[PDB]
Amino acid sequence: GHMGTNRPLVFVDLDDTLFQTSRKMVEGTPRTTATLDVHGQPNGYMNPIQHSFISWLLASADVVPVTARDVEAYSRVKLPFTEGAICSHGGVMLHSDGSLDQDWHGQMAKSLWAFQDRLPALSEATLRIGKDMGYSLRGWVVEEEGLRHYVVTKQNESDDAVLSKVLAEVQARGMLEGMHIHANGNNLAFLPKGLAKRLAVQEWLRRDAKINGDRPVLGFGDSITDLGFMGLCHMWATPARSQLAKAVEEMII
Amino acid sequence: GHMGTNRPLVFVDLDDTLFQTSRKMVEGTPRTTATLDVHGQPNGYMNPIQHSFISWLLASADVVPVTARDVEAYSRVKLPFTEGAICSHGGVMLHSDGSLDQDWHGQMAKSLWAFQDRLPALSEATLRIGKDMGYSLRGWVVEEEGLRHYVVTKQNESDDAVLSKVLAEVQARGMLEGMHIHANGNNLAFLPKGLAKRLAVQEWLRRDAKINGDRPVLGFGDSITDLGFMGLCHMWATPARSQLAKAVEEMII
Ligand SMILES: [Mg+2]
Ligand SMILES: [Mg+2]
Repeated sequence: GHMGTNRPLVFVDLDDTLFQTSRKMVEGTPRTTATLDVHGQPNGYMNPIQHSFISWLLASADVVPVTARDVEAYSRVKLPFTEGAICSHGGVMLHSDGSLDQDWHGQMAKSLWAFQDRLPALSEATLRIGKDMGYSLRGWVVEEEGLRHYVVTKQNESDDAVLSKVLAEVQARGMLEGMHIHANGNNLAFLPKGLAKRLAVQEWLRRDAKINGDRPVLGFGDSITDLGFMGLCHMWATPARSQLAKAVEEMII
Repeated sequence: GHMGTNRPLVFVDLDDTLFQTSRKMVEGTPRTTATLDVHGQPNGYMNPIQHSFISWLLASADVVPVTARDVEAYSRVKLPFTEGAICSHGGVMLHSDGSLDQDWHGQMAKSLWAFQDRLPALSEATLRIGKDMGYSLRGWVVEEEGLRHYVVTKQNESDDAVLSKVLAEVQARGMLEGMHIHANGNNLAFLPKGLAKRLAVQEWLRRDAKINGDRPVLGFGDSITDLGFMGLCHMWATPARSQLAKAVEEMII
């Protein structure tokens, strides 16, 4: 029979699904502010269709962000999400009021303690292996309170093909066993096995089913690696020009 | 500025996206009737998630079916669509009250007159070429009012790989120039160039923009060939276990 709410539960990626930076839009086109930079100034935008879409979705369903952003960067997202969030590539769950989920934090600490020294070492080596190769990079360890989660690397060349080079080398040098990778645009991330959007979405659904039983689940994402959590949904969706959609277009023809 | 409605326009495939036959569901599982056969008895069903999903979508957005079903077969779909429909693989547009769109019918007649004899000939040959390789098939020409639209072929072996064989031969014998194909499950269709869900959806959007300007457009489909019309949308979506989703899963790994 029916229990709890029967409205859809919608897991949404953030960057390049709901909004994007100025450099990824055509100059001069209408837009509204979706994110702020660390200096408090706008740095991510929605075009009019994007704003209409997320407003409709927020009003029509229970919308849960599923994002690589850490808690601080998620707090600079200026959208009125009301149901909590999954942050830091699945390393963090936030309650609706923004407080940290202590249970998941405990489970994550368990999965990631074997990695706590390797992650700073791997970021150091990558940034050095990058200068060695000759690129002007940057990178850091994403961490949430002491617990270190994953490694991210970006380039300042305006050439995202730089990151594919490095990824090819670190793979050869075998610095990535027991881990998985995310590469989209100017972002290359190295993630421990037990850190994934999929695992957090899996847990979110387990908790939801105790309250609301089986209700429609929809997943929205733009990256190929978003297919991990999207495959847990009844239906999944992608923007027409996303990394994922472009890959699908090449597969059919 | 704003004009008309700003609710999403959602183009939805029907068979295997919103519902399916009994043979495609697990025996005994809960279900509700979505379609009737020609004898008036139920023959397509929604599981509880599917029913919750389409009810939500119909209440939340302007939903337009985009279907291979001809007008008679669409009339056996027992869902309360209120905005009209695209039928017969894009060959037919219906107004909200179910009456035929005369303009599109005129444009289709124009595109398909060079095919009016070839389609019965191609169906005849395919059904004969099928008995020769010895499969027990069946097929016919889909037509609405005299104007012939496309050729469909099915098999009674319970072996959908039979149709891939025939398709390989008719392609070799070159009976399909100037045409395109749809193959999913126990269905193989040969379509003239100017007959496509994409063309009708393209026209539907052109008309909508004169009334409602630019509003979010979402496309839902399960077949690889549904990517034609889905690529005209701002976002597209698919059931997690569709032909399309299965192809995407093989492309990534
Ligand atoms: Mg993203
Ligand atoms: Mg279908």
